[PDB]
Parts: sequence; structure tokens; C-alpha cells
Amino acid sequence: PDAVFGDRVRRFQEFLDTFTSYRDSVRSIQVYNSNNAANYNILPHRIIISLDDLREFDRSFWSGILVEPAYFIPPAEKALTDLADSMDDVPHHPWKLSFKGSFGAHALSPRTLTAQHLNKLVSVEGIVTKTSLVRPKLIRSVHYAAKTGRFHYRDYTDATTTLTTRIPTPAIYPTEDTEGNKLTTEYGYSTFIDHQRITVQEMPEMAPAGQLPRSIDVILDDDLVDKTKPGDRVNVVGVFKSLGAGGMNQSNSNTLIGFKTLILGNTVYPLHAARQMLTDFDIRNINKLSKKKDIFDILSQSLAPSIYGHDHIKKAILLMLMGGVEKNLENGSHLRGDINILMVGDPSTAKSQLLRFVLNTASLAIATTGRGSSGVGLTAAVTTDRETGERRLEAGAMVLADRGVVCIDEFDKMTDVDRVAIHEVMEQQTVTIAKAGIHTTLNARCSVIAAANPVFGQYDVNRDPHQNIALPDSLLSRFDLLFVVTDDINEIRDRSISEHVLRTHRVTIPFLRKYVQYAKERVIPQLTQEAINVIVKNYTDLRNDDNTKKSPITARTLETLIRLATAHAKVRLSKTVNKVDAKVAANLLRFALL
Amino acid sequence: VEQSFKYTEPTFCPNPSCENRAFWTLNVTRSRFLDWQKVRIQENANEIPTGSMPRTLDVILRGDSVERAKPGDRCKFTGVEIVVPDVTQLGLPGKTTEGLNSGVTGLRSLGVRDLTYKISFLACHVISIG
Amino acid sequence: NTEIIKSFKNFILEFRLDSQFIYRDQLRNNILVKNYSLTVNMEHLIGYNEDIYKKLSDEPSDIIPLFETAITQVAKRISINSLPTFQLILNSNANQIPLRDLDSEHVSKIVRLSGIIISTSVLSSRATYLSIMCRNCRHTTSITINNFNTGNTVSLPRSCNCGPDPYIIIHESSKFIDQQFLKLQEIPELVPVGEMPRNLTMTCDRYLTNKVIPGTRVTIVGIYSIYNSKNSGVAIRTPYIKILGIQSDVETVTMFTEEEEEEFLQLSRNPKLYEILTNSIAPSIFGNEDIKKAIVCLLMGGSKKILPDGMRLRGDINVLLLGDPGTAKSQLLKFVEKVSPIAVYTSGKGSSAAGLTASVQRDPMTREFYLEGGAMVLADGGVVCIDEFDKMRDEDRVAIHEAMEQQTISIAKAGITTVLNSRTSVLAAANPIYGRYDDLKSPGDNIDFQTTILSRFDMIFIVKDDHNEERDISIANHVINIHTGNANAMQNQQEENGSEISIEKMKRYITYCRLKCAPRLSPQAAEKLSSNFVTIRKQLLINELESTERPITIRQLEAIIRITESLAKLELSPIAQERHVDEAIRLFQASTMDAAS
Amino acid sequence: EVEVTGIYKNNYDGNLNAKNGFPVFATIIEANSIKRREGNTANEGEEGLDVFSWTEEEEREFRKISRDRGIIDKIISSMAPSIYGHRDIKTAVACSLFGGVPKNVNGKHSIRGDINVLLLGDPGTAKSQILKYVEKTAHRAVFATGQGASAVGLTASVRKDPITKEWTLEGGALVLADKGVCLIDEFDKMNDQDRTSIHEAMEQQSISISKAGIVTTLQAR
Amino acid sequence: SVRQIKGDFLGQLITVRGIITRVSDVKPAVEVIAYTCDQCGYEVFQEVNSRTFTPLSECTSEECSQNQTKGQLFMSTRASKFSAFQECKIQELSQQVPVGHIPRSLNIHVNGTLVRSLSPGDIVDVTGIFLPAPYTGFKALKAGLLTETYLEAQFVRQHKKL
Amino acid sequence: MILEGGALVLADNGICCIDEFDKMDESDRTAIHEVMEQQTISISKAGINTTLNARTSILAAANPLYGRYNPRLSPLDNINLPAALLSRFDILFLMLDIPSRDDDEKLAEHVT
DNA sequence: ATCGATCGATC
DNA sequence: GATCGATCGATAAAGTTTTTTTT
Ligand SMILES: Nc1ncnc2c1ncn2[C@@H]1O[C@H](COP(=O)(O)OP(=O)(O)OP(=O)(O)O)[C@@H](O)[C@H]1O
Ligand SMILES: Nc1ncnc2c1ncn2[C@@H]1O[C@H](COP(=O)(O)OP(=O)(O)OP(=O)(O)O)[C@@H](O)[C@H]1O
Ligand SMILES: Nc1ncnc2c1ncn2[C@@H]1O[C@H](COP(=O)(O)OP(=O)(O)OP(=O)(O)O)[C@@H](O)[C@H]1O
Repeated sequence: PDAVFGDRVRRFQEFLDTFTSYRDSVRSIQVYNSNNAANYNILPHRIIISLDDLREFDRSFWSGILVEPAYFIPPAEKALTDLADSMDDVPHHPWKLSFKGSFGAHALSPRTLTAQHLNKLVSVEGIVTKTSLVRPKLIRSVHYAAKTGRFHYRDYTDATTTLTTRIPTPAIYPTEDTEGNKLTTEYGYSTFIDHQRITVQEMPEMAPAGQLPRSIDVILDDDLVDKTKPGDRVNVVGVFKSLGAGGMNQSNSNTLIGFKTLILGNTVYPLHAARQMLTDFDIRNINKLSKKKDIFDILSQSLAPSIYGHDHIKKAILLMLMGGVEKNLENGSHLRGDINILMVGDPSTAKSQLLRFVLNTASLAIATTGRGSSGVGLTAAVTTDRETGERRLEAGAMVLADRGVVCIDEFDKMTDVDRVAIHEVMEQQTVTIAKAGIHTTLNARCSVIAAANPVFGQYDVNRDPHQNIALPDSLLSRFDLLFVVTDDINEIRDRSISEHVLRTHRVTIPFLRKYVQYAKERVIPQLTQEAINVIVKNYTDLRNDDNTKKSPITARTLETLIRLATAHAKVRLSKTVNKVDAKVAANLLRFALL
Repeated sequence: VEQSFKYTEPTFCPNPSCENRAFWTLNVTRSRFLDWQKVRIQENANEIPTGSMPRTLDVILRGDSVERAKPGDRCKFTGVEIVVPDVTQLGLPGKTTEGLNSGVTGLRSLGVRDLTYKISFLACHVISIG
Repeated sequence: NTEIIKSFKNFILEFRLDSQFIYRDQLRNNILVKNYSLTVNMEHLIGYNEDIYKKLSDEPSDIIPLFETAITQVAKRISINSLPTFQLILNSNANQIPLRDLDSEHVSKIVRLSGIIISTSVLSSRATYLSIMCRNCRHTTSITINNFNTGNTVSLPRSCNCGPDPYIIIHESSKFIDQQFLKLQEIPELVPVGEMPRNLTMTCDRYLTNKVIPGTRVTIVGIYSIYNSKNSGVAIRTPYIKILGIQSDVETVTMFTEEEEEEFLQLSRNPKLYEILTNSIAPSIFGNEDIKKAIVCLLMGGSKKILPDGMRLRGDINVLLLGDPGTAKSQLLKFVEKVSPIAVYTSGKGSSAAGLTASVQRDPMTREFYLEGGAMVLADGGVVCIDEFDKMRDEDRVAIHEAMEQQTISIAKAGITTVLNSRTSVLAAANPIYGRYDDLKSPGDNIDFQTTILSRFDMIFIVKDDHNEERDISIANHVINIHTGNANAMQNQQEENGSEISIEKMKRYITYCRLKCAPRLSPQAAEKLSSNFVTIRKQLLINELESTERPITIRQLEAIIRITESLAKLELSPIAQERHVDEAIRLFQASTMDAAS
Repeated sequence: EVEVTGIYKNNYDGNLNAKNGFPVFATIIEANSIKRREGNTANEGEEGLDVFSWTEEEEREFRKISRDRGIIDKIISSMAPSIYGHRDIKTAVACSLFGGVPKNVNGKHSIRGDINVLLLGDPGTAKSQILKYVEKTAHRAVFATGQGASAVGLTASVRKDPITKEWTLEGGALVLADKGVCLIDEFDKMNDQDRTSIHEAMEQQSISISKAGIVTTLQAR
Repeated sequence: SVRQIKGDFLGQLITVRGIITRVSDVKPAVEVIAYTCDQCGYEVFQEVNSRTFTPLSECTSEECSQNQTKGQLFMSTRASKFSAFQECKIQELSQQVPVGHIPRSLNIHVNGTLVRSLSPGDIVDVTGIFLPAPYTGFKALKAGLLTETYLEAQFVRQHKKL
Repeated sequence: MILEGGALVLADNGICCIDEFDKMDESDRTAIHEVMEQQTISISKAGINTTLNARTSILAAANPLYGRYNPRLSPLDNINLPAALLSRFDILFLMLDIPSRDDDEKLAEHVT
């Protein structure tokens, strides 16, 4: 390599000013790895070259990285490895790149392919839904002759070097080298690496409807494994690459494609459209916005700026979405620290409107729509052979609902399969099944949001208020709040309605989502010896006034009456259970029961 | 003559010193045929001790005896016995330790394999009382 | 051959009609904007020589590559290296033998067809320029694979002791073309005895792909060559069509010429559109003026607001008919199918309502599931049409509730759970409980139990059966005019040619006037509808004191504001007016008192 | 239903994989001709061979039988010979299989070209025989009668795939029959099932369906 | 826990807790061999590789080979010792698992005399050494450099047992 | 084709504690009689016709029907099988609820 | 990648 | 003519959730 190395050589003296600002960063991350591990009684090798600093004073060295990125990456590795030992070697893994920056119109949505930038750089976004296995793989073993006591050294290349077209080495353990020594190999002195195949869908909103969502796939490496949950808005960028032999294999390969498009990539980025950083300024404003004695009322009407009223409902959603704690019993069954509300209403009264705008501020809570299929909380042994001979229990919809919220529609308009499905997973936090394989108790902290319609028209006043839809009352007993939405005619109400549907054809949301996702990580009081005294007076009267009124209650309803006020103090962001929380919890039930 | 249980290749004693065992061509003209069928039998009802998976076997009808055996009736047979293996031929590539006796049966003069032997039955004449 | 080539570089730089010199004057005009393509128009080619056509029309594959190389060389000359190879597009119009010649003489002969494409596939890659290395001596060659007999045109050789197949396919200096495997279905009107139709297979090139959505008539020209795949008895093969040019009809992504809107702007300046379309839409329908106004506003639509928060407003309308038989509720619906850009006709039985939305299956490669079918995935922007909303008792109701009012379905089945987009618009026509006695009893019992489906629709007509002994004889005069004598073929060419609009011009017309103007109603007009509504609820509650129950709710009130947005798309005015909006309520107030009777 | 006339052949391939390999041979029937279903198999020299070939002795003859003055008073009297009865049914049922015209039009709504009679009879008059006799005298027919007529099996239905195939479309009665004969009398338990699938074969004529398959439209007049 | 054992932990010594499931039975493994020729009686010895192996010829020995007549080899059971073998699969504790993915299984083996000391449902931990094994099947069109490893046990520390 | 089972082929001479008596009753309701019916726990499938023992006590908690069990209404409105109750069982209990002023606040203190 | 069979060359 | 060696060709893969009528 003489002439193919001089521009590689010229880069080695060039970009040392580009990491004038990173030559500290490359060594400072590993001196504490030489100090955490030496004093136990941890980070990968990630070197974020900004594209700006390379673009700012180089053109020919820059232009090749977006035209022919197949001769130019093991240059930048080769300078980088010798600037690690020459920095630090005295205390007694090639430091590959990450390559973040901007790109200038390479946001190819994989519904579209390339015709010109094949084998180039490409930025790709979307959602992943495949999440296949994890499995190690060698790169190099170290043979050893026991007789004469001397080692050997051999590398085995694969489709993981990403750029060079190496002659493959399909050998597993080449034994008996040119000697008479029965060979050994110190596998602890060997080295290994892993693979993970994941397919990415299309974000199904900016793809115009003339096709179903397509998909491609990406092979990544050790640094970013177990990072992507199924259901994350991910952003990845790597090289484009074809492999395999096709079309001109030995015989009879007619009308068979032979170029598997792959991506060998880096820098998997989550996005939000957990990463929400905040300075001292905005964290102090929410302390200043924790100060007033009205913030539970201001946050209620600042949520859905299209619909009038229902402030009992509008407080309930924000009370539910932030959620309450579950103190797990030591050597005992934890109770239902989740909360599960329900709605029902005579039709076209926005009972389904507010169920889907919670999904925009979901904070990684992707819900379904409730289609009559088994798979709501199971797998039913879908394996697809897991690349020829492995069986996996691929999770349907409970790997996503953990510490999140879901919502489903048309409860009464289902078959019998979901009725036994929501039976177990409500009284029990988990599910366990051996469909065709093994029992496995995988856990899930989830909470439903319901919606249903009464069958017999406008009959919610002339008949029994209970037994009203006759879906099994085990679920009615396992839920608490059954709001009956009224739509009676008031001549000032509909007059006010008539203008608010006209002024919608043209204190804020991102501050709201930051508030709850900061208040999910602070303290939990649970304790005031007199706030617990007022609520039992506030229950035993209606425990004697349950059959003399419309609805009978149960003993588990007492666990609601702590749980609502428990999260109501989380709105206050205080380590004390106050007294004022035992007044909102009273009258909210008093509207749900009278 | 006398094509055996697998002898789909008559390759013995040509007339001149031509290329013996080089080929064959199954003439549909002079090689006369005969017609047969393969049915399963079952044990009668008044002999089973209990519902203890009543086993069975298989027969072969060779002559004019085809189609005389109306299925689903009490019936009698002739009685010649036979054993038939078929594992190695020209075409397609040929639980528990069934066929464990087969490992003894290896190493014939052609290629080393694991040839089994399963019991079967041949008939010559049928009758159907009832 | 080289001699043949000498006879095409010397022909596609001086062919002309009388002083226009066209083929240099578009090849230059196609090298500036990157397309790299020709349109030869073979019937216009014949002016040189019938022989050079006949060396083409009798023998294939060789001719296409020689022609392509000649064009590449001329393109290279019109410049002074980044120069790709080109592609050809041929087109003629002889006649289309539909699907009948199969093996007799039409093997590797030029042919022209007509069908309806239904099923696209995902893209792929084949190579066209390679660089090949040997194991033993590090030899280096380059082999181009242009045209096909699919692969295995020529294989990698053995030449450079030396072991065989010593060669490999690197990926560092290559180019790639994409194929399609889209499947063509027969246009279902021209094989009539009693039989089901059949299907073929076809692939193509990148610079003429992704030009079709499923649900259209297309004409197509190409080759009838034969491949052989070994995944059936005699050594057989299979048929397929290599295609050349989809010079089809319109798309039915808004690029077109300027004179198409010139007459449209010259027509829209005439303020007589609204009254003339009611005649000019349905030339064989006796009047029915109130219903006919509702169909033109359904096909256009309103808008879609993604207003600066999470939620949105469902900006479209969905009409619903019901009435006695013999009163045009059904034969009108085939008429809206041809005039729509995209239209689907599943009008019967509901067709296993779970299969209306989406379906999965075990797939034969890799034994996996994904999503394939649906009657709502293909009908975005356009309009569906169904009927018989009485005797679908099983699951039609549970399959349209999520499908309507948000248009955001998600399949909860064994694989994916994705919210795929939908912008559909429904339409239906049903029967009451045998028609007559329903309108001579207590005026309920139309849909036997539920009002909840009726509150999702907004606009409802109710036709009836009078006995007007005067106009009916004109109707009996009307049907004998159309049915035989066919004078309306000559009457609607002697009244249409200056006044009315033909049936195919509207298909040109509606796709342009929707996709350009984004309208909004007048802001001072909001006092009108608010003052209108408050007595309608009073007109409602004056009836419920009579022990009468059922259906009017607020969703129809936000449908009238879409109705007044509809004719604004027709006039293409960005603001609305009051002569505009009073005619809209004039259509709806003739379906407000229908709840009383 | 078909019946085939050809030769018999053998192909001793020496390879079979359902049974074991054995000294056996398969069966292949090549054909030389094929004809349609036949009816009333009692003939001796005619009506088994579909001649239907009106070449010389027929077409030269068939004009003078058309230029007479009382043919329509003669044909319908002589149509169904076995049954003397009242006249008007034989006027109608002869008119039914004679048919009209599917007159197409310009880019507008099509016109039904069919005529659909309906009989009503006392239990014991000859109404079950004229429909039986007209099945022979037509060219193609079907006789789906009474109970057991499925609500879908008349029209097209999807038969599921075999072990490596796709969900294909295999129609039943009405797509085969161009002039079909049903017996919708009073199968009341299934009257609420099938009758939503026959009264749109006339109204929205050329009806086809898309249950979990492909959206297509077959044409059956 | 098994969620983080992916990396440099090959060829090492790591204890992992878990829940034992899918207990197989005890089967005799082979460690030495002795083929008999019935002519010279020199029982040939060989080491045992992975789960598939191949016998040798008969004209290889020092007495019953090298002549015009050769002792035809065949095996004998009792002239070779046989060890113990049992296979088990592990899962996770359902509380060290993160909020996301499902738990991950693993393969374990036994040697020596630790056998018949585990049970389905044992909330236990094993301490043992690490080794990947090759696949030796369909090596070209699949399994290029993949590993599908296991761990080899050394010690079990079981807990919570008139 | 190993002989996998549920409870009564492995919980012989022990305690079989069951819940949800109205679940999967097309196979349950016969077999629960077959331990009270003496010694007929068997596998009468197509495989074999062998019969093992039956020596286990049953504790059952049949959940009632919709709403509270109306005590003014008749019993056996929520229980399924009368034949098990008449002689194949011996004694019953019940868990009725009455609103009480004194006991429930202690019960409130029992849970708070 | 390994094993078996067939063909060619040498003794 | 027979025996031995070398080269070329052939041999190993796996299943069990949606959807139809039916009782
Ligand atoms: N009570 C209300 N107040 C204000 N707006 C309303 C109300 N009810 C309905 N709307 C309007 O109706 C539109 C959509 O209503 P939506 O479709 O959610 O009814 P729905 O809850 O789906 O009824 P159902 O679930 O019974 O079908 C919204 O744009 C909203 O502005
Ligand atoms: N208003 C009308 N103007 C002109 N022709 C009409 C009208 N109404 C019906 N027809 C004619 O009726 C003929 C046949 O219609 P068809 O038999 O499909 O009616 P139908 O479907 O029974 O009516 P409906 O749709 O009410 O059930 C058509 O050729 C059509 O021309
Ligand atoms: N007018 C008639 N001329 C000759 N034969 C007749 C006449 N009426 C009845 N028959 C004879 O009576 C027999 C009984 O059959 P018939 O036609 O009465 O059944 P049907 O009552 O029409 O049955 P269905 O009511 O189910 O249609 C027939 O075989 C027919 O030959």
C-alpha cells in the first residue's frame, strides 16, 4: 500500500487539529477506567467526531466520506489507535468511530431507496419491531503448542470488517499446524464480539398512503446492543452494503435476487417527537411553579384546549397519568399500585376524543386499539425458527406497557377471548404461559384506559344504573370509577358550544410533559396520622350509605382513597401527606357516586 | 426375468461383449404386467381384551383377486409370508431405536448403509364369509 | 453488430420532420435534468427503413442492447467521467389481444396489453457493472450484465494448478438496478363465458418504476420471454412479461402541463358551475335534485387540520341513503365508481368484516406472518361503496366504529401493532323493514336496535313513493328514449359540445382542483350558523314532549361547516361568503325535518 | 362435469415417494378430445355428441321455418310436449331462455339484459316438471334446489390454500351457470341466510365479493 | 445476571443465579474407547471429542495388523469407563430484569459427581467455568462464525430448602 | 408422548385448593365429581385405559353471580351443580356483607 | 466439507 | 489386467396463529 496510503498519511497529520478538543476526551474517559478497576474496593471506546470540525477546513478529505466511504474509515482508526498508547501506555479493542453531525439531505426514508448513493452514508429513522437474538462471535483465537511451549496467532474475518472484501476463512479451529504438536488454544486469551439483527419499519405518518409500511434491517455491534426496546423512535446512520453471491452462482439461479441490502452502523439515537436534560434555570422555575395553591386547578384546564368542562374528568386523567407508587411487601404480595379508570357515555360526546391525545404526551406509552386477537398480553409461541433452530417467546403488547399506559376501545363489542385475557392480568401483575415451550413469569406494570357504549340507546335513567352493559362485573369490581357522561340540553351550554367549535380552525404542552417526567422520580410521603383519621370517617358514613343510595362499594375501594391522595401529594412535590388532599379525593368520588 | 423387490435394473449377461450394466430401456411393448393393490386389515371385535390399541398389518393382492375384497367386512386369506426392505435405489436419497437389528444387517457388497427388514404379508386368494 | 450500430448513431442525430430537429432537441433536454431516458415512439420510427425495423421485430434482446449502446455514445458526445447507461421506452398502439395468445407464436415477440395492477412488491437489486478478483493470482476484470435471455446470462469464468470457480463478487465498485415483481390482473370484462380470470408476472427498471398504485386501468407494451425456476412432470417453464413502457392513462405527484388548467380557469371564471353539474354528472337520471347536489360535495371533500396540539378534526363527509326499491339507490353507485380517482366496489354482504380491514397469514418463505390485504388500505383519498346495512348482523358494526371518526386503525394480531394512516370516505345504501309499512307505522324501526351507527354518519336522505300522475309519464317518456333508439348518444353530443361536461373530463378536473387550493370559511360568517343552531335544538325538544324518542347530536353541526367548505373547493375561492353558506343550509334543511316525519 | 376420450399410457419412472420404491409404475392418460356434460343418457345414435354445427342441411333449411305466420303460436305450444296445461306459463318459460340483449351504453350506467320469471303453483300441478325439462333443453344449467343450498356456495367462495399455496378463488354455482335454475320455495331456516346474496345478482348485476381475499368483480349475466 | 454476560466472559469463571428449568435425565457419556479385533487383543484407545465421532480401521495396530490377515475391529462396552451427563436451562429472578425485554435463557452441563442434585424450581446459583462449542453442521450456508455457547459447572450452593 | 398432568395425578393425599369454579366447566364439572366418586382418576384416551388413585380433599370457593347474592332470592342461582351439593358435599359457609357502624370502622382500622 | 465412486495411469 | 490414487459429485435443514363453516 504505497499510493493508497499517502492521502491516508496526509490525513494523519491533518485531523490532529480536529481533535484538539477531543484529545483530552479520549484519555480522560479511560484514566478512570484505569482507576475504577484498579480500585474496585466500564465505558466503551466512543470518539464522537463532529462532521463540522472535519468540514471546516478540509474538502478532499471531507468529500470522500460521503461519496466513497469504503477506503476511508480504517484510516481514521489507524491514527486513533496509535494516539491512545502514545498518550497512555505505562499502566499494563481498536477504538472505532461513532461519526455524528449533520448530513445535507440524506434523510432517506426507507420507503424510498437509493439509485445513486448505494454504498454510501445514509441517515435512517423509524420504529423497530423485530428485536432478534444476541449471540457471540469470534474474530481471533490464539493457538498454542504444548510441546516447545510456544503460542500461535490467527484471525478469522467475516462480514463485519464492513469495508474490505476479504477472502473468507470458513474454518472453525485449524488444528495441527506445520509441526508435530497437538495444538491447544487459550480461549480466555481469545476475543469475541456479538451480533443483533433488527428490522425497522416506516414511521407511518409521513409515508403517504399508497402502500403498506416497508422495512429494512441493520446489523450493529457490541457498544449499542440491548439499547433499543421494541417501540422506540430510533435514529441510526451507518454505511450501505450489499453482500452474498447472486445471479452468477454455479447454475440455475434464474429470477432470484442475490444482493441482500444491509446496514453496518453506529450511533443509535433515541428521540422524542428520557433524554430531557434541564439546567438550573428551568428546574428552578418549576420550583417557583410549585409554589401556588392553585396549580392542580391550572394544570387541569391547561390540558385539552378544545372541549368544555368535565373538570372531574380533566383532573382524573392527569391524576392517573402521573400514577401512584406500589410499596412491594417484603416476603408478601404487593397490592395494585396502578390505577385503572373507565368511561361510558351516550354516543358522540367526545368520549373517544380525549383518549388519543394522551398518546402524544405519552412518555414511551404506546397503546393499541383493541382488535379482537389473542396477543394482547401474550405471544402464542411465535418463533419463526429464530434463524434455523431456536424458539423464542416474542412479546405481543406487554413489553411496551411496562411503567406506561394503554388504551383500548369497544369493550362490550368483543368476543370471549379478551374477557378471560383481561381477567388474570388485572388481579395479577404478570402473566405466565407454556404455549409450546416453557413457563416464564415476565412482569409488567401497566394500567388500562377503557371506553364502551351502552346498548339500549337513551336508557341510562329509566332502568337499573348497575347491570347496565352486562360485561362481567369481575372487571367492574376490579375497576373503580365508572363515569356516566351526561349530555342534557341547556340553552347557554350549547350556545357556548357553538362558538368554541368555530374558534378552532387556525401552561403549555412541552412544559407539561417535563413536569410529570420530573415528578415521577421524587419522594413519596405516605404518612400523616390524622389525614388517615379523616378518611375513615369519610368512608364509614357512605359504607352505611351505600345500599340506601345508587351504588354499592367494596373494601378495596378504601385502597383507592389512599391512592388518589397519594398521587395528589405528588402534584404538590412534598414529602408530607397534607390535609387538603382528603378533600379532593372525597368530592371526586361524590361525583362518581352521586 | 424376475424383477425382485428392488431390481429396477436388469444388468446381467448381454449377448455380445457390449457395455454391460451401462443402461436400460424399460420396453412397454413385450414386458407383460399384472395388477395389484395394497390394503390394510384389522382385528375382529370379539377377540379384543380391552381398548388396547388393536394392532394390524398389511397385505398384497396379486392375481384376479383385486376388487373382490370389498372393504369393511369379515374376511379370510391365503397365508404366504414375506419380508420386504426398500432403502437404496436410483432416485430419491434413501422417536426410539426402531431398526436396532438393522445395524447387524450392514456391510453388503454395495455401499454401506443401514438396511432394515419389516414384516409384511402376501395373499393369493380371498374369501368373505358374511 | 458494429455495422448495425453504425446505422443508429447516424440516425438519431439528424432525423426530423420539417425543421424541428427533435431528437437532439430532447436528448439535450433530458441530460440537464437527470433522467437518462428516451421515448422512441416506434410507429414514428418507420420513416428510415422497414428492414431495420424487421431486424428488431423478429429478433430480441440483441436489438435492445445495441440500441442502448448507440444512444449512450451519442449522449457522451453531447457534453464536451460520471456517465451511466440509459434505458429505452417504446410505445405503439396496434391492438390488445387481452390474455388469449399464450404459446402459439407470441413467444419473444412485441406485444401490447391492457390490465389492472393489484399487487406491488418491495424493491430489490441486481447488478450491472462488476469488478471480479481471483484467489490465486489477484486478477482483476470487469463484466457488464445489461439485458437478459433474471440472472445466469453469463457466469463467472475459470481463466486468469489453478483451482476452479476462483472468483468472487466484491462490493466496492458496482452499480445496481431494481426489479419489481408486481403482478398484473386481467381487466374483468373481456373473457366472458363463465370463467375466473388469470394472472401473470412482470419486472421492470428503476427509471420507470413506482409509477402505479393498485386500482387503475393500464396499457402496457413489452416482451414475452421465458425464465425457468427450480423452486411437475415434463421439463416445463413459466411465462412472464418484461415490460418497456407504461404509457397508460392518468394517475387516478401533481405534475402536469399548463393548458389542462387553462380551460379549467376559463371555466371557473364562469359562475355557472353548481347548477350545470347537476345535469352534467348523471345523464341518465331523471332529476333527483336534492341527492345529486350531495354527491359532488362528497367527492371533493374538505380539508385536514393538524392544529397546534395533539388532536385533529376529521375533515370529510359521509352520506347515507335508504329507501324503497326501484328508486335509483343502487344503480347510481356504479356511476360514482368510474368518476372517482380511486374507487373500490365491495358492495355486498360486508364480506367477512374482519377481512375488510386487514389480514395476516402464514407466509411460505421463512414461515412468518406480515400484513397483506384490506379493503381500506387501498382506498385513501377516494371513496368506498357498500350496501345492505340490514342483513350483515354479525360484525359490520364492530369493524367500522374504529374505521370511522378517527381513521386510525391498528392491528393487534400476532405480529405488528402499528397505527397506519387512513383518509377514507364511506358511502352506503340500505333497506328499511320492507320499505312501505315502516313509513305507515310508528316512524322508528329503521335500524332495529342501534342509533350509534346513525350518529357517525351525518347526511341522510329519505326517498319515498308518491303517486304524482303527471311527471311519471315524462319518466315513462324518459326511459324509452335511452333504452332503444339511442338518441341520447346524439342528443348529449348536440347539447353537450358547448354547454355540458363529458364523463371523462371530470376525472381530469377533480384531482387538480382538490390538490391546489387550501380554503377556509369566512370568519364573520360564524354569527350565521350559531344563530341557526339554537332553534334547531328547540325544534328538536318540541317533539320529545309527545312521548317520542329514537337522532340529532352535535356531530352533524360540525359537519355543516364541512359542507360549506365543500363548495369553496369547487369555486376555488380561499375565503367563503354568505351567498355561499345559505345554499348549503338549504341542502341540509331539506334533511332536518326528515326526523319529524 | 366432463368425460374424456383418449389413449392410455404408462411411465415407469422408477421413483415414487408416497409408498416405498417398488416394482410399480404410474398412470398418465393423454387425451384426444373432450366434451361437456351430457343429459338423459338413454340415446342410441344422437344427443351424446355435441354436434351443434349448423352447416348446410340446417342453415339452408332454417330460413323457411322462420318465414311462416304462426310460428310463435306454434313453437310455444310444441315446446314442452309431455304436459298439457294452461297456456301462459309456456308463453313465459319459453320467453325466459330466449333472453333479451345486454345493450351497453356510453360512459354511464349499464342495462340489465336478463328476464327472470317466477312460478307459483299448487302442490300437485306440473310445476316441478317444466323446470326439470328446461334443464335438458338449455345448453348449460345448474339445479341447486331446496335445503342444503349454502348462503355462499351459490356464488363465489374462497377455498383455503394447500400446504404451500395462496388463498385462491374457487366459485360455485352461479359463476358456472349462465342460465341457472334454483328452487327458492320456502327453506325458511336458511331463507334469512342466502336471500341477501341472490337479490343483488339482479340489482347490482355482476356482483362479486372480497371476503378476506382480493377485491375483484367477476362477470355473470 | 444473564442479561450482561455477553462480552469478555468467555473462557472465564462466573457464578450466576437463576431458576432451574427443563431438567433432562442422566445419560452415559464416553471418555475412553476400546475396539476389539478378536485376533491380537490390543484394545485401541482414543480421546473423545465433541458429540459426534468416527471409528478407525483395522489394519493399524502392532500385532494384528501388518500381516496378510487382519483382526476386524468391533467395540466392547465394559472395557471403557463412562461418565455422567445431565442438561438444564436457566431463567431469571423476575426482579433483576429491566423494564423492557423478556428474560434470556442459557445452557448448563454437569460433570464429575454433582449430578442428581438439582430440581425444577430450585432458587439456586451455580459457579462454573465458561466454554463455547462449535456446531459442526451445515457449515457453509449457515453458522459462519457463530458460537451458541454454554457454561460448564463446578459447584452448586443450594438455598432455601416425631 | 410422556404422561404430563395437572394436579390430581400428583396431589394424591393432600390439598387441592381451587378457585374460579365457573371457568372451563365443560371438562372441569365432570372430573371434580370423579374424586368424590371413589377411585376413578384415569386417562381414558386413545392411548391407554389405566386408572390411578384418588385420595385428596377439596376446598372450593365458588364466586357468586352478578351483584350481591340476593338473600331474599332463592339459592342455587349462582352455584352450578346441585348434585355435588346435595350429598357429595357435607357443609357450607358464606361471606355475606351487612353495613355495620361499629365493625366496619374497626375493619377500616384493620386495613388503614 | 466429507465420503464414495469412477476413471485413469502405472506396474 | 489389476490395483491404487486422485478428482469430482452428491449429501446433510424446519413447521403449528388467522380464518372458514358448523353445532
Ligand atoms: N362534549 C363536547 N364538547 C366539545 N366538543 C365535542 C363534544 N363532543 C364531541 N365534540 C366534537 O366532536 C369531535 C369528535 O368527537 P368524537 O369522535 O370523539 O366522539 P366519540 O367520543 O368518538 O363518540 P363515540 O365514541 O360514541 O363514537 C371533536 O372534534 C369534538 O370537537
Ligand atoms: N330517477 C331515475 N332516472 C332515470 N332512470 C332511473 C331512475 N330510477 C331508476 N331508473 C332506471 O331503472 C333501471 C334499472 O334500475 P334497477 O333495476 O337497478 O333499480 P333498483 O336497484 O331496483 O332500484 P333501487 O336502487 O331503488 O333498488 C335503470 O336502467 C335506470 O335507468
Ligand atoms: N298438467 C299435467 N300434465 C301432465 N302430468 C302432470 C300434470 N300435473 C302433474 N303431473 C304429474 O304429476 C307428477 C307429480 O309431480 P308434480 O309436478 O305434481 O310435483 P309438484 O307438485 O310440482 O312438486 P313441487 O310442488 O315441489 O314443485 C309429475 O310427475 C307429473 O308427471
